Amino acid sequence: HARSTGSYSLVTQQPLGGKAQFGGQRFGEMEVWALEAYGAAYTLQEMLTVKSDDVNGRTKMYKNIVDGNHQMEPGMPESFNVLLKEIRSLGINIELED
Amino acid sequence: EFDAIKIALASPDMIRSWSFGEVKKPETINYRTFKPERDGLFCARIFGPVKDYECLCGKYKRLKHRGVICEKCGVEVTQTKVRRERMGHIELASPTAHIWFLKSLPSRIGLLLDMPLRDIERVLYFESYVVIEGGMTNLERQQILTEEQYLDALEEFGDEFDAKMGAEAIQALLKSMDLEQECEQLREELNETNSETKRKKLTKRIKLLEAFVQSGNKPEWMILTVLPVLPPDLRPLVPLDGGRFATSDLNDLYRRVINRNNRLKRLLDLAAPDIIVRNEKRMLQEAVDALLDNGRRGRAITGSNKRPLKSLADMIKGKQGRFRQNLLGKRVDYSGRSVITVGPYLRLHQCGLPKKMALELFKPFIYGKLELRGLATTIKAAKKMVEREEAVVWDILDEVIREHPVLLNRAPTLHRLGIQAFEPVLIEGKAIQLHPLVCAAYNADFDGDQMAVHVPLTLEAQLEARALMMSTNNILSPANGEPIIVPSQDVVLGLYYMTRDCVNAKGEGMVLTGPKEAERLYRSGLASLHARVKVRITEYEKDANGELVAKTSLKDTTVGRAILWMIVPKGLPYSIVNQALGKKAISKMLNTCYRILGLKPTVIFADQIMYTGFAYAARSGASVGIDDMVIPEKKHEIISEAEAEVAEIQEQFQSGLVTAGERYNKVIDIWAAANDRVSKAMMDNLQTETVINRDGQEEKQVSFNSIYMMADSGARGSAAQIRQLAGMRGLMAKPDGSIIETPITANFREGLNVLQYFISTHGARKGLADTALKTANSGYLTRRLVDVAQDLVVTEDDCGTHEGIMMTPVIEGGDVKEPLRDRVLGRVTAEDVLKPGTADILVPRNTLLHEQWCDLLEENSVDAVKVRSVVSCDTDFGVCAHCYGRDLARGHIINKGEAIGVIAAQSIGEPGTQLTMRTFHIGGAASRAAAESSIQVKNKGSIKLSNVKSVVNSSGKLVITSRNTELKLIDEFGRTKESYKVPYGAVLAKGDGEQVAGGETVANWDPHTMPVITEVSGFVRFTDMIDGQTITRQTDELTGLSSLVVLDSAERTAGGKDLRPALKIVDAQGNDVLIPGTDMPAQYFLPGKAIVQLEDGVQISSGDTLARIPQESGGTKDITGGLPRVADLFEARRPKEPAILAEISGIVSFGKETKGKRRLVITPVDGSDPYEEMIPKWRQLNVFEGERVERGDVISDGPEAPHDILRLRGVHAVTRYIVNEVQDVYRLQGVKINDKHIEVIVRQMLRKATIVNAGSSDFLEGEQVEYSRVKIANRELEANGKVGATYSRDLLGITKASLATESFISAASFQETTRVLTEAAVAGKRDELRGLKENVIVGRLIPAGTGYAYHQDRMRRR
Amino acid sequence: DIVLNPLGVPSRMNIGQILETHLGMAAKGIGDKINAMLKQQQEVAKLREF
Amino acid sequence: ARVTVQDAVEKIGNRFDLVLVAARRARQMQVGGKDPLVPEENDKTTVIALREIEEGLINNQILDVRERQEQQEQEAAEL
Amino acid sequence: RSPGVFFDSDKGKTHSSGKVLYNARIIPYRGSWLDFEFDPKDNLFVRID
RNA sequence: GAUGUGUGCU
DNA sequence: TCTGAATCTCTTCCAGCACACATCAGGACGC
DNA sequence: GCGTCCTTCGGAAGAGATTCAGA
Ligand SMILES: [Mg+2]
Ligand SMILES: [Zn+2]
Ligand SMILES: [Zn+2]
Repeated sequence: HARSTGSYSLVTQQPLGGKAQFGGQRFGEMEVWALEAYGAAYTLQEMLTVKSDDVNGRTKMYKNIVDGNHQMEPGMPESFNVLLKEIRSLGINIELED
Repeated sequence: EFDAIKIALASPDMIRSWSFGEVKKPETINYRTFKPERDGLFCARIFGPVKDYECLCGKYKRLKHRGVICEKCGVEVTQTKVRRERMGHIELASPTAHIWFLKSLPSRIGLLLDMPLRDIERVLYFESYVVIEGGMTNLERQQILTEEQYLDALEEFGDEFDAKMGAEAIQALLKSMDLEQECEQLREELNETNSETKRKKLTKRIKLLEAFVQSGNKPEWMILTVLPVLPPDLRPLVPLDGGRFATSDLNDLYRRVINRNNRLKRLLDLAAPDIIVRNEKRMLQEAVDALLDNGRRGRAITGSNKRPLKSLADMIKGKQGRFRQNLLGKRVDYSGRSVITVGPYLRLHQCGLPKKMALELFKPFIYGKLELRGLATTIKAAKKMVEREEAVVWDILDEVIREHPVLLNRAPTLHRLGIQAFEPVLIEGKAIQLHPLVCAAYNADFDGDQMAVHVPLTLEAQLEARALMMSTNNILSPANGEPIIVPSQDVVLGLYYMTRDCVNAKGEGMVLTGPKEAERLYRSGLASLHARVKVRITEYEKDANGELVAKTSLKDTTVGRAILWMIVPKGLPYSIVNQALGKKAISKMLNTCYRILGLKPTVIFADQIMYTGFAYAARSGASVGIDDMVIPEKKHEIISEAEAEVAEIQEQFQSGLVTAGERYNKVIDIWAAANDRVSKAMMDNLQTETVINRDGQEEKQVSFNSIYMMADSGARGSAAQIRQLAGMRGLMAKPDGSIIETPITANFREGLNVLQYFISTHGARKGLADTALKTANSGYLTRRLVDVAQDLVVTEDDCGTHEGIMMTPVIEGGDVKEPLRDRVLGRVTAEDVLKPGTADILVPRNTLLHEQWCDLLEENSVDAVKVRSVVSCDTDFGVCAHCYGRDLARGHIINKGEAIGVIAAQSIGEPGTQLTMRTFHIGGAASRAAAESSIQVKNKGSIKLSNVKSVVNSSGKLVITSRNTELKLIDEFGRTKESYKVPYGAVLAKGDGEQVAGGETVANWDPHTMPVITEVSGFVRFTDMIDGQTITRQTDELTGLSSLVVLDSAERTAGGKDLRPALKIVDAQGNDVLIPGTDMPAQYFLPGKAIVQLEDGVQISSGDTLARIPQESGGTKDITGGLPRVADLFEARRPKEPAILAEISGIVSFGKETKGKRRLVITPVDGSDPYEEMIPKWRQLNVFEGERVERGDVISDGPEAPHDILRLRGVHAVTRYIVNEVQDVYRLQGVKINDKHIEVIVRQMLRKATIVNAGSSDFLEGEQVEYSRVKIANRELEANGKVGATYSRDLLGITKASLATESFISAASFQETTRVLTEAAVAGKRDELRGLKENVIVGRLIPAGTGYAYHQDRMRRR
Repeated sequence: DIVLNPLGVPSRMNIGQILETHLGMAAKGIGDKINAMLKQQQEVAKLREF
Repeated sequence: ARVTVQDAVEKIGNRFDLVLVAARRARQMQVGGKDPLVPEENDKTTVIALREIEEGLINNQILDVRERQEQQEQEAAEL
Repeated sequence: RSPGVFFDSDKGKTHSSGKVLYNARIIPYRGSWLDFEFDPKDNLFVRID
């Protein structure tokens, strides 16, 4: 199986999972500690934003890759905004300071 | 953008500010033309447009009308992705209590209103009343009234006083309460009171009040007035095949809440009867509780077929929530997955990507170059060209895949070597060829496992893969400095068959002119590969300052070793291939090649070694037949001896010599001894069975048997597995851990019985159940080790400290398990070590001592080097490079900005997981020891006995009556060379300070049945032991002898629980004898399950056995049974019977007698003497009325709790204790872990420090605040004339030390999300995004590696 | 037709595969002898005897 | 034409600042029109950047001073 | 498990004192359980469902 | 999308 | 008869990745 | 066929609530 930029999930804008569906392999929690141990911070950042939950940077990176330029402009993962909204749906107020 | 994340309670005004509307109808999409309802859970007016830039009614359809609000249906035209950013709200008819602040312990409402949880729970659910504003009557402000009491108070006190039930009354209580007045009243009461429980409760309530008053939170905000709703795009309704809709849980809960709210609102307008409206309010409360956190109340409501639907908390907490499933680990694009094959033609920096997989991974990269070269003009033309797979696409793929490394990751990524970067080599196929050297690192065989490919996109990612994650730069394990790309199981067989000799050849006496001549003779067939010839070899040496000086000689070698010498790089001595190379030998060869030459020669050497191992293993035909498993001719004689011994054991047991718990142990011991004797016999029959002529008469040599070859070479096998083929299989182990009573007396070359196979199946199923059912509690260990040490990185270069722990070789029962070199290699020392040419320094203070310095230290034979440790570092928020040591993955000091706390956690956490997933490779063998009974000193020297309280024997010898004694052997020089732990009640054939010949017994004892031997003589009286009550007694009337077994706490009666059975030694005249030197009578207690073969009132001698205690210590002793101990050490669990230590030094004496438990008073010579300790009657005391003790000395005996050690013997003692215990547990299994990682974990366990006195600082009296903040405040105050604050270090387990951190995001994402978020919301905490998990969750660069410089720039920018 | 790895046999004690290999070798040897006796048409007596 | 970058790490002894320096140089060589200082052998920009690092004639100081010089030259060309 | 009465043990880890309790479960093929069990103070407590 | 079952490698 | 010690009771945790299949989604009653 | 609707059962550990006992 292989997967480039394809179909993404609905609630959290992440790539789908599976082979029947065109889905990307899960870079799980235990695989993130492996990139933290090396000190690979740009690789991890592109792993969890640029080809993941982040939406605008995901398309900007695709255009850059088919533009001759291998550079990322990451934003914020969508699943973190989902987490903030789900906390705010309780009686809890969570927000990002300035 | 942002720099902090603040969490707090949400006021109803703020909830209304969030909301863009008010959902007031329980109607989703109408199961029709897919449009939202009027004001339901989905609404274009409230939340947002369903379609992008299109009005719902059909009036505005384009971007030319952007921003306007329609009039027909009132929905503003905007981007449709605003349906996941605009929340709503529900105006509840009645107030409703938040379940998180009610049923999470401790209840915030409970200890804010000072009421028990039961009373407020009955008030909220309309089962009792609460007296608000009691007034001029006999009712208090928090009294609980039932229905009858409420009616009575209404009939006889029908004044303006009112008492309500439900959440409205609780909200009135919270709003009508003053916080500052209550806080000062509580402070007054706390200062007045003296009981510790009342003090703790009052200070907990004071802390809650201070957290409420300091933050902007209010008590009345914990009762919900308006309930916000999640945006619809975060709870979507996906239409299935047909007219139905998906079963959403949040929508169902919202519909229930809206139904209840609308029903209550309707009933509030028609003036319904009181019981009906109260029941409806209770139903609304239950619906809101089920929406917020379903299942925390009595019964979780279920949607369909009895399964509880997930609430707003079940999708934020747990393993399947937005924290561990979508934020700490995500699915990624540019990724692939396929099985793996060998492809041994590769190099260490190469892998094989299938030609049809790299085209789909590097697809945008192919698009870019196709548009650049002009073969396409748009993106669709290039997309179709790639889809068609034209002849020009493959050349573009070759051009874009040239130097673009990809990441190969196997499914369990235990350590950091599970992700590595390879330069792809396009192959035709569908399997990812993986280099055979990295299979050990991946722990990946080729029996059907798959690996995932990941494509680094950016230039920074490609350079991180090429410079950090490259498989070329991963030749050393990060846990220990041993090489990790080690040839395994075929290259070692090739190099062992090559570098070997037999005493004959095609040509043996010939003398050659070089290795090329040897290769030419082997290839031409004129000389065997195992000749013994003399080759002329020019070896180089860099003994100078990097100059290779040749030294040509004529050495007695073989042809195979000479052929192998052609690949050894220049600079290495010839005395590394001139031997029979196994796996350890060539692992050492690669290690010394890396330590001498560098990285590039080591990688080229590894590739050449793999090639020449595969070639010469192919050229040998090292098969395996059925005649290669040679059965020894004397196995059944050893079987007969052991079965006769077992028959004698049975006859002794049935007579009554031993019980049923000792027959088990002795039969296990005798069968394990017989199994080892059979294994030794078959190994001796295998290893040397090669009688071959020397060209004259017969001669002996090491065997060429294939089984023995691949067992001795270390290729694949050991003594156990090979023993089970030709010796005897032995005895199995059950899943519970118990060893099977009966052994199997057949091997896997003969058959097995229909019954022996059934017996073996117990161990076989144990081995397979252990992995799949108990690697969970070892993956849990590494997860909560990572989550406690994630935020530890190297932030400095040198803190400038002279402190540090002491390093000595560990000899704790045998020979040198780890010499000083292994424990001190690559760690910066703390003081100038003094050789035994004393008053002269050997090494400087701050030198990172490498292999040359270790050789220098071992030359002078040093025994103790004070080395700098992580736990003793003085840096704040991180460690320095010198206090950590060597990277252990490269041969230099650790770089600034390296996540060492994650490398430490992985290194500790995955020998356990890996070895508990590999427990079945030995099948189900018991793998237990033989229960060694005697001490045979092998070396020559004197003896030194430590902490011994011994007395005389009836034969005059010495008998040990001390628990923690150690028999250590000191040679003629004065250094310790051997050490042994002798047990209680063990006789001594020799004493202290006398030279012992090498190879004779010194201490003998029984491995089981520990005695209770005395020290004085006289008659013994059966004190406090009567038949039936405290002892089970059975009498042989023929002999008239009684053998009573004192029962344990289980079968002993409740009335006789305070009865303590013991043996008072008495003289002839009824007087109590005295322990020599003391005045305490010789009273000796007897624990449970103890048998006594003596009668009441029998004369004894000094130092003889009065009673026996069986040990029943039976276990398979794998890494599965043996790793709850590491979890206990890291979680700092107090043992059952803690050893009593001395809190304060001074003279020890007793005062008052029998306060239920004994009283001991310690009085120093100069200072204050306020200390008294309550010692229970359980354990005796090793100190007496007139001795001198120091803090940390043991008043009693038992396992030391790792908190008394911290608070008495200091930080160094507790960290050394934890390191030694964990290292012993791991070393029992052969695991090799450097102690830097355990020291890092201990340091992460040591971050809290309770204040003792406030001083001039701003801290409180007994607050638990982080030690780094205390050190910063004290160092800042001591700069001025102010006095600092005295503290006390605390030790928390890896769970508590991670759940009690300053960042609520890490704690919430680790465990107990509801409990962490509730406390964070109440206290109004503000996260600073300081760790690694926080930046991973947020979506930034970790402040660990290449992002460390960027984070330093950002931090110093503001 | 197939070349396996010897070292898979000692580590995991599946010695039954080696005995199966030897017994299959014997079976195919018997089949080869029958095929040799049958390829050149011999009388039924020799086939029955073998 | 690159396998191991140990020599480049010896040139810039951090192995973490080396990644940033090589990334900056490769970005200058890929997006910007700056030609490589060493003869390219059909290698990608990252490999050429690493080769310039390990050949000695580039580092963070050299890149910063050259960037400042070219920026001041552009400033002088403003007229 | 077949329907009937089974006298289990609950041996050991209960009450943290080593005292082995004793319980009897009456499992029907269809119906409610009738669990009897012992107390650490030697009392007989029935427990339905 | 979630459940339920089976399965592969650790 | 007040306050530590013990016991009782409630709570939260129990590895990773992947593949295949089916089934659900209101089903009762009014129309 | 359209369509509005309103069981019980593991197991170790930890915290916080009772409850004992003992001076
Ligand atoms: Mg495998
Ligand atoms: Zn409209
Ligand atoms: Zn330091």
